[PDB]
Amino acid sequence: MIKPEMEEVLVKVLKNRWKEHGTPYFDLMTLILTDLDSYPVWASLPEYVLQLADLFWYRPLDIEDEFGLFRSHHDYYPESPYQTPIYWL
Amino acid sequence: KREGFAENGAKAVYDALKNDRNSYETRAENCAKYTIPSLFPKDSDNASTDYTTPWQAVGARGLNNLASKLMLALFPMQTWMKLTISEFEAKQLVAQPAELAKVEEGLSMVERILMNYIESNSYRVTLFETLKQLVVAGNALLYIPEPEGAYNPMKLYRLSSYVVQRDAFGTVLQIVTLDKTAYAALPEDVRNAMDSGQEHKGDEMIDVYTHIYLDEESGEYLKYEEIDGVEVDGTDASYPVDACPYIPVRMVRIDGESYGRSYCEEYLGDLRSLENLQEAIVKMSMISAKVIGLVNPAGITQVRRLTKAQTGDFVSGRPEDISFLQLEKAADFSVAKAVSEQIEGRLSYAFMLNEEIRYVASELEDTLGGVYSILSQELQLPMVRVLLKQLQATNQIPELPKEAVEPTISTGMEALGRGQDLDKLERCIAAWSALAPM
Repeated sequence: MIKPEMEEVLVKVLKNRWKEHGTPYFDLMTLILTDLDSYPVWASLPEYVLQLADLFWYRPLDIEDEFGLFRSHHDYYPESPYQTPIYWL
Repeated sequence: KREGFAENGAKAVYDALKNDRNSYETRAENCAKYTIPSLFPKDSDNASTDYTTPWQAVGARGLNNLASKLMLALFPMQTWMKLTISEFEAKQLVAQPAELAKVEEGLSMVERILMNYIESNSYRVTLFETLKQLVVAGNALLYIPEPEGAYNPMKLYRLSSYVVQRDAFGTVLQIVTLDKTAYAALPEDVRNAMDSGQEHKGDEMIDVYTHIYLDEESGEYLKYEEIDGVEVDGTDASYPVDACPYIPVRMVRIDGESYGRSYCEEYLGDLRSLENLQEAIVKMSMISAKVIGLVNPAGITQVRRLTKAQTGDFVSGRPEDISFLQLEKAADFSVAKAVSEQIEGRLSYAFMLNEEIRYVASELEDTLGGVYSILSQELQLPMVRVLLKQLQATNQIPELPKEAVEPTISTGMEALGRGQDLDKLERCIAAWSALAPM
């Protein structure tokens, strides 16, 4: 029911690149990348969710450090097709 | 000029104590090799050797599972601590409900500030890493920084980077850390301090030594830092024995030792045997020179055409009705598989990959309750003490009466009526309704 407002928030986050703990909206963005209740966003605005995942997952140069990934990675620990929005995107 | 333990310099104490550490290091290396080698890599010839991937996955999976459960007893999202009021002081304060209200509003908001500081500084991450180190090497060291900026997570040390010395009661007498960073990366005054001697290259790594040692004319530990046998000016500090910011931790307690032991030391023979059997099964598959199969529906499709001497002819059939015996045909396969099942039974029980009283509490409460309580002593209590003193020194929390207000950990079990209503029911409905078809 609030697609224009959600889009405005996502545009602002991608413009300012607020990808770090303590910056604005960081908690809600984390949920959009991790939580199944976020599926109306995944259905309504997928082109923005892909850009958000690109911003939040990759860290340019444990084996995570060699792949170039952030150590909050155990949010996905029991690895499964339902851990990420990709199956619905 | 220094006095006491510091008389000969931090590097001298490090090189002197290093001799005793080699056995504990060797044990940690052997435990890492059969679980996850990047937890304690110590091979030199990595141009020629890898962080060698085992065929058995059991060690890595068991280590991760155990660390997760220990990080559910320790440091959960629910309230695991209590700022108590001493009963003699409570007996004074209770004379007016207003005094208790003013004290306990302070205690409520300070306790919420402690859980805030734990989560807002993401201590959960480094504490999970620490539990991995404790399971594989038995030993770890943590440091809590003085606050600067907006965000302040801890620093974690592996056994190969520090030394520690203890009395017969386990009391820490002194600690030294060895730290490294390149010349050009160090602070400006530090870079100016090394004008004499050799001409440093910009990327030349400098060995810095931190020495912490106990005082006698004061109830304090003393700190300084050292390069090339000379003190780094301005790095000196002092701390009372009740609130030092350095915390060395042991998995299993022993008297008369600087160090603890790891859990999986008892099971290294099993892991080393399981790998041996799996490698044999691979080679047993590779060498085979004949293939055997079966057609399932009672022979209704006529295979005699294959017994005739013609290569260009085909049986009517499907992948739905044909199978092959590519491992199971081999003679020694079944017994190698059976022994592997016995070894995995012991390992899976050990890593917890499993009359009206429930007996699972023997492991889930009594077995874990020991290491849970010992980490309450040697890890949780020093951390909350340092945190309280730091928050007070940085004016974040009030200077509530020192004789009355005292910390405590409430190890045990959390409330359950909320838990089923949220996790068993509504989180399940959310997942189920999200997963429904298009």
